[PDB]
Amino acid sequence: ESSFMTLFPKYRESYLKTIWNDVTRALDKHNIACVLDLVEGSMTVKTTRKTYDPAIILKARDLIKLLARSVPFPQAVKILQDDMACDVIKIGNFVTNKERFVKRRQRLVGPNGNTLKALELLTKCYILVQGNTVSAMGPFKGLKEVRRVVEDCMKNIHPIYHIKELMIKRELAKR
Amino acid sequence: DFLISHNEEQEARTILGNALKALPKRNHIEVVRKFAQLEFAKGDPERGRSLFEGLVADAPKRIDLWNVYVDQEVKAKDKKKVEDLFERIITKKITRKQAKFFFNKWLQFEESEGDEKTIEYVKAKATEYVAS
Amino acid sequence: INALSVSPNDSIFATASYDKTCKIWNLENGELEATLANHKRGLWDVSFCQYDKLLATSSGDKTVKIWSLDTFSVMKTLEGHTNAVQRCSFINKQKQLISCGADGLIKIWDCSSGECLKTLDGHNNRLWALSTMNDGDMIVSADADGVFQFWKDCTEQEIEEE
Amino acid sequence: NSQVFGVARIYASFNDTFVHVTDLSGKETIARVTGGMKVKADRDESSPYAAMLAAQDVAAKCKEVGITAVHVKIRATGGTRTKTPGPGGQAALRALARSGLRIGRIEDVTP
RNA sequence: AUUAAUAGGGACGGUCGGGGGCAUCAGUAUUCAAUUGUCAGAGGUGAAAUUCUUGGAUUUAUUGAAGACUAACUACUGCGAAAGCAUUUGCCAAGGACGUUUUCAUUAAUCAAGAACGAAAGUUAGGGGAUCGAAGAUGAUCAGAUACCGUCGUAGUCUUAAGACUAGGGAUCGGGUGGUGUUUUUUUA
Repeated sequence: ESSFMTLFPKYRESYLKTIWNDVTRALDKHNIACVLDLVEGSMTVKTTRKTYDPAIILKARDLIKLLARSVPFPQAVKILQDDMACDVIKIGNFVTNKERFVKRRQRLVGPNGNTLKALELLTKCYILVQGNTVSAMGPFKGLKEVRRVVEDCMKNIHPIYHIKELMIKRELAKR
Repeated sequence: DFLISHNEEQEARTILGNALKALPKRNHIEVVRKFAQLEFAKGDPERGRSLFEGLVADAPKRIDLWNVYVDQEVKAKDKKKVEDLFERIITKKITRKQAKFFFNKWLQFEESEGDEKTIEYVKAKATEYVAS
Repeated sequence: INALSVSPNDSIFATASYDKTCKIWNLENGELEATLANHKRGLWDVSFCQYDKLLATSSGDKTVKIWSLDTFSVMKTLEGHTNAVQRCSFINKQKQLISCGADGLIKIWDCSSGECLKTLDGHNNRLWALSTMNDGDMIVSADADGVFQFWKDCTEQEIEEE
Repeated sequence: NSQVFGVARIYASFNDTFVHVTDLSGKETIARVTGGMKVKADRDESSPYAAMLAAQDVAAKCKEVGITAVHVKIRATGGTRTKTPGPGGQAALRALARSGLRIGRIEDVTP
């Protein structure tokens, strides 16, 4: 069949090579030719004929996107199941000033991290912002509202009230 | 207007609608005012009156469109159309200075026509409109 | 404007149009008193039954609303259609309002009752034109194909039979 | 393989999905799976039960047309949307495994 | 023909901006007219309501009209009279390292009134609405002038809204030299 290939960052190939043993041992059994082309600086996976399901090509494409997002590859490539969604949202195309981008990133991080990741934990998302993109993994129902709130926090408005509204919506979800 | 001089009306109107769709909506109000002024002067007066009426229906607070419709009616100098325009102006709601200018425009239209009975009826209607 | 409607007593004038506007205005003048817009897609035709002075709007959606002559409110409604209506016919019996539609069928039932009486499916695809004339309730409908059907009131002959 | 093949262009979203039966060209008019016509409850269509129910009738008509191998064209919404589907991709893959369709020329048509 | 902070400067060749002005080169997603795997359900989706509803709506068996912008690679690594700038060309105000004993000693220091762009929903409805107010009035035709040149009312004019630590222990940061290999820089110290 065809193949899915994408280039990765400088530290992504060093991070992925530490977990490339069990990843390739499961991908080749699932008909995915997961190899790291260090000469070309890219990771590719070819769909072979040793797959018992057609979702292996879709799961390897999501795993390659999770591996190239400079996130934890072993904690983000286990979304091969149906009720496990991992995606990356590029928030770098939201601001122009570097000081405004740094101020928005501090608001997105929150006070000591947990002040803004509490709503991410309430929405059950393993959110990790790396550069201009933020990758989160979890249930699709919990991450759809989380990514919409992340897009609202990525806007030019202050995300302090959005984080407070997200905690209010999480508190109102108990009913 | 060059197509109107070249007797191309339906193709120019479709081009004007396509140009108004491409143009911004804020500039489309002035473009429709320029198109209605071009259609009243160089184009068909029925198309110019239709464009002036449609612009008046689109903007409910356009004294410019009322003046453009008055200028289009004064281009043909029709007494029945001026009486219809005065009735439409009477149907519309105006301010204190706006109704005074409308009564002055109705008096100027009555002075241009020359009907003293209609001028007295317009003055009686203006006094009734003042008593409000 | 999709279609108009003239009052048979020569009083008022209503138009159904593409911008979901049921503009009702004068006949001697163009003085707009009111317009109605509470539908889904648009308004296609307006039916006048001046014997009881009702206003039946055959709208763009399958919903057909019945309006009064004065209050401009919804006294009655018609539902149960599939695709579109586009034309409703007034009735010599003054209540059994006839409705053709975009599915090939004619449905007629009493508007004062509000429950379905007769749904007739002589045509196949979609109806374009439909009209009636008075003393014999004689219904002609023209569909999206070339075929026309003709239906007349003969119920006094049928009730003599059984 | 005696030219018994086709392509499935699955345009799927978070709460809806659609199937386009394709050849290499626009041929192989087999079927088209609806999104919420199998179950109308605004949560079963997001679940894989209603998507596989529509895919069961889609694969039955696909076998009636005569296309065995399916070339995957996974299309998402893309752009300003989430650019990802819900459970429709896993349900179509499970329906392909249940039908025993041959896997080959699989691609992603997402924008 | 003492002065050279080489106080400072046309210059001088090698080499440069996602600064910036055009010049072509790609189209990533949308709108309408196309037109369908003849699919009426699809946005939204505290479950809802609600937007568009059997006027074809994921789409399409892609033509044009337009704008549009650099995706994993990737990313401030940098570059702004300044209100800011992310593929690919040819041209230019000018900006850029550096050496100069070569440019001259003579290219005023802060600048407000005078000039150049001049930005985080140019939103809502009553009121004084007067001075005036574009949009168009109307005079002289100038083969050609909304301003050339007098005469009027509307958004406006202005408020109403989103330890006295007694002591040690390893690690940590900032260095440097003994030796060690490349990097720095291999004259741009």
